[PDB]
Amino acid sequence: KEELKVIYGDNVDVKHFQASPRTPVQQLFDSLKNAAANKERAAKEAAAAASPYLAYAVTKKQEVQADPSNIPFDEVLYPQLSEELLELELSDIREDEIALEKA
Amino acid sequence: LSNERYQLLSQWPDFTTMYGKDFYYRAHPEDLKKFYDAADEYYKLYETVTEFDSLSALASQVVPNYAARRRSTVHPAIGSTVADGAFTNFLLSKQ
Amino acid sequence: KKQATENLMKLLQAYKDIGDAKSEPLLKNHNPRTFEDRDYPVPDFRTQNLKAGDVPKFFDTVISTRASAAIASKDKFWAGRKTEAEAASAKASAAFPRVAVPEWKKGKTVSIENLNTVTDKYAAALVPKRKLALPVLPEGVKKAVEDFAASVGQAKNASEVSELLAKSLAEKAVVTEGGKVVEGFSYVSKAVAAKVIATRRAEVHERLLKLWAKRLLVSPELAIVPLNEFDAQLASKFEGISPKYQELLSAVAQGNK
Repeated sequence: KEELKVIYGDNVDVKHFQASPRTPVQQLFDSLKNAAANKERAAKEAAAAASPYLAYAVTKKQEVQADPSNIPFDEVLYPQLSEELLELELSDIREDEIALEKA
Repeated sequence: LSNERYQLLSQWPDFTTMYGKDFYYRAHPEDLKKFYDAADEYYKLYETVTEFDSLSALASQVVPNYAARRRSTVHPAIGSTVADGAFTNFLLSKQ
Repeated sequence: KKQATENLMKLLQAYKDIGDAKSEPLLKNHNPRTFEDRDYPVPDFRTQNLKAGDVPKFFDTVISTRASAAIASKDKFWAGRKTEAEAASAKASAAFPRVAVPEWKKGKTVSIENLNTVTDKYAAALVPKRKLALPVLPEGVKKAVEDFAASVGQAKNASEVSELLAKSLAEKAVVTEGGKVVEGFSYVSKAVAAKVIATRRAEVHERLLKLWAKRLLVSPELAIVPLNEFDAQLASKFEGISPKYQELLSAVAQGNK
């Protein structure tokens, strides 16, 4: 909910994004839904920064954090870790099905 | 002197090149907790060595004791070598 | 403190080295299910002389003792791995990059053309080492395709053909490691993995509903002992079963008359 209220407001209905999480193209399409306000807010922050060092730090951190390719997907970074993260639930579902096949 | 301490916080190894989850799960849990504590410790040391607005009130703690040593009843520039040499002259003269 | 942090980095590199010497899964050695003995002799509760409410505590001590043994075997593995990596971290390289701080001399100053270079070295480590090349639609192609639709005359579905270009570029998004495109890389998303989890949960749940459907079509009196209260009734002998539901399950089973 904390990493989702940045986009979809505070009353966010977490059950829809827990039942079916956002596909990468939907993460991209709601990054770009809020890109103009991010650009205007970052320009307003780098104007009102205390020093030109902080102004350059604001614009650099935003122009890294505005490119939607830089969203770290754990499945692209660590594929055989996300596969074990999938098998971590598929294994206990298989244990339940093993008990039901024994019954 | 804070530059001399900053220069050896400048040769600290980059722990941020070992934050990824391939380093998370290969490592023993207590060693990873020690590693994250070491990173937090470096951020503490670097945040306090670059507090250069503290050096003025640090210099104001060396000023009063030194300035009271120079309000000497003999001389502002007197020391132990000149006073011992003058005791050598005084004692080895005719009383 | 610098030497201890460098020894910790040599230790983490040795952990990754001797964990990828064995090519093992990442989560496997942190999962204490894999250190659990599933060929355990499984103590039968009918020999252990239990009264009515004494069987779930027996089940809890058996489960907790097997979980404690699994966690202790996991800890024994990690102590062995720590010894194997502390003995091979001493024979290592220790050629790490240094933390990017601004270069400040002894009596001189520091310039903004170097502080900016240091923040560039910071934000160049925010980009991931392998990333989806998710294409944002450039404006020069967006206006071009909108006017190309306007010359056909369908300029009021130019928004839909624009989002169709962006969606067709986003759905075939390829990955890049260092800007060089990775040849032959397939990734399973999080929405795909959660759909797989949801279908697997739904089919195992319909197997549970089928199980209890058969059991309540044959003997529907079983719906009067609740599921949490069932294990509290057992004992080691059959006559030691608590008589709370014996009379009720006997008299409900004889039908509605």
